[PDB]
Amino acid sequence: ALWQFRSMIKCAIPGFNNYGCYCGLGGSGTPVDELDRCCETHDNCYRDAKNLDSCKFLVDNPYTESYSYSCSNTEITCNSKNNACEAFICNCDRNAAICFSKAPYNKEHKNLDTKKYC
Ligand SMILES: C[C@H](CCC(=O)NCC(=O)O)[C@H]1CC[C@H]2[C@@H]3[C@H](O)C[C@@H]4C[C@H](O)CC[C@]4(C)[C@H]3CC[C@]12C
Ligand SMILES: [Ca+2]
Ligand SMILES: [Ca+2]
Ligand SMILES: [Ca+2]
Ligand SMILES: [Cl-]
Repeated sequence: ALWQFRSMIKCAIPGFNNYGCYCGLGGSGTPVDELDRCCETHDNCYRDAKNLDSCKFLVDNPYTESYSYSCSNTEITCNSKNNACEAFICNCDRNAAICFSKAPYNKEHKNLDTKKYC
């Protein structure tokens, strides 16, 4: 779920506002940087989750789906007991948290004017 995703991210990056063209609700145009590509990819991963013919989320939003995950040394692990739909969402969140961690944060992209540059 969305609240879990927040903690998963803090687990991958020990110690939020919109960013780029895709880090926020929705998104448009082209990603501005690597971190913004991490979000677009996440956006697209959720998009694929909805397309799963076997999965149907509450309010058609994957962010409502709660799964089970653990965190060791900044290492994220999705519980294998998660159902297929939950596993798919957990992995989208996981890859994104890792994608974020190894990505640069360009202050000039925080709260970007998506109406102009996206
Ligand atoms: C982990 C990164 C980086 C944070 C950061 O570097 N802050 C300043 C600093 O301390 O250096 C942040 C940048 C924009 C954030 C995203 C945006 O705030 C949009 C959205 C907000 C939701 O609460 C969580 C998911 C989601 C999709 C956030 C995931 C975390 C992101 C991708
Ligand atoms: Ca988005
Ligand atoms: Ca359902
Ligand atoms: Ca669930
Ligand atoms: Cl469901």
